[PDB]
Amino acid sequence: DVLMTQTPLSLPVSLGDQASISCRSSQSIVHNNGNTYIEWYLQKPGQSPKLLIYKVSNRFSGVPDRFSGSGSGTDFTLKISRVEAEDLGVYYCFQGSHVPFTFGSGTKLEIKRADAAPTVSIFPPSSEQLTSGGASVVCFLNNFYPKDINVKWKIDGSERQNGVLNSWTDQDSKDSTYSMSSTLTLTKDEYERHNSYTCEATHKTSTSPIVKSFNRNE
Amino acid sequence: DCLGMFKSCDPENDKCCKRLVCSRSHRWCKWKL
Amino acid sequence: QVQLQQPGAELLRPGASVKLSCKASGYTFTNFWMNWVKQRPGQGLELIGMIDPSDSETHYNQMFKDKATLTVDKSSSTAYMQLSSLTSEDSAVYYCARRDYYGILFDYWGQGTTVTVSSAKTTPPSVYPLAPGSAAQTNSMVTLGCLVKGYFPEPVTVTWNSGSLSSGVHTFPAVLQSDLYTLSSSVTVPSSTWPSETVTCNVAHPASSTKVDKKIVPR
Repeated sequence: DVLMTQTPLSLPVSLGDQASISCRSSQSIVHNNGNTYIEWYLQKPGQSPKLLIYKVSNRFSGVPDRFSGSGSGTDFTLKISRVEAEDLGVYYCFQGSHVPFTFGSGTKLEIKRADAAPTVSIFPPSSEQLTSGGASVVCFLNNFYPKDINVKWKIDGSERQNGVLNSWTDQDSKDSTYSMSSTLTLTKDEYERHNSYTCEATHKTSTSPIVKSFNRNE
Repeated sequence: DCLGMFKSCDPENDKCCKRLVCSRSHRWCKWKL
Repeated sequence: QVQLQQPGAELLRPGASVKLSCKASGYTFTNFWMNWVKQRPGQGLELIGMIDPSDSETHYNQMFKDKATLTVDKSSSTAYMQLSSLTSEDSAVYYCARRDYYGILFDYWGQGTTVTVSSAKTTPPSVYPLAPGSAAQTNSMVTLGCLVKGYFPEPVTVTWNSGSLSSGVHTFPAVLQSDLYTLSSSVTVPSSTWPSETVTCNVAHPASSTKVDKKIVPR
């Protein structure tokens, strides 16, 4: 089958700047009928792909001048000028000339923006969870940039390595930030052996970590 | 002159002869079902 | 309106087979090519194959030639894709997509069926409201949360105030551990609005036919 390779695999771009994505085929995409069936699709997380461009350079209804498709034979390019926050997602080229039709590998467009420190919030276990015998302490680290971050748990001043689960959101489509949730789960018995619980967030925005802490039974 | 069976065609501007239709998979003239 | 209807999610056991359905409406079913696409987590789209519902002409992508089988039922306007001997490599979202009348683009998509291949047992979630710690710092804004713990399989849906609160929400992707998922959701509202105006976490877990609402109550 025809191979469709995209370069780069991921593309960080500042707002207003231009993004250029290359699509190379293993065989000419010119059909025997003389047409070239190259399409570009955009997929956002949790959604089906949506069409941007067909037959190399035709924009689908409502797709603005700033999405431009070009190229011929084995080499095609999608240019997105004046990038907007909402343009983030994975862009796929596709060839519909040679059966079986094939998708490109995808290029993830990511937005570059100003650095932002996390807004950090710590939550003691719910009384309802404790009744059932469990104790999760939750830390939210919200709306920061860049994506890289360190979270550390401390219990009565001692680093706690075990029982932590972390999760990261996809980049925000409106403000281009990232968020993270860190959950430390203990047994109620273990939870009751200590007093001070601390979430520490270390992020390039400051040399000092952001520290949120509570004392059990306050 | 109209296009006969298995000749390359364009489904958007289909010049296949009467009783034929341009295949969407192959883009050659095939029998119209 | 052209619509392709796919079930949201299915849990299957390793070694079983599955026949995925894509129910077409709002157009002449036999006059447009139907396509199936696989997508593994964080990976690309892979075309599986396509089928012409008029005569069941099929074309398979090489990776799926022996693995997938495409059929149609004209009487119900439904397209099917059968996979056999399922393994964890088959866990993915499977989309159906319509080719436009002229064969030049995909114009309409199903919403995708997420297949999970696993031996793990279906388990309902425990939902815990997260109110701020007593003597948490007072700012112009306050953050509240919901912890959804110990469920299987995915998905759960979380809303706040039945959808009325959406802009200040972060619902985090679920993480699997010892065959149970956990996720959390945060919502940030003006401090002057809480607790005077109520905030409620709404959690739905279709696989266990469970819905839970928890108002966030001050500690």
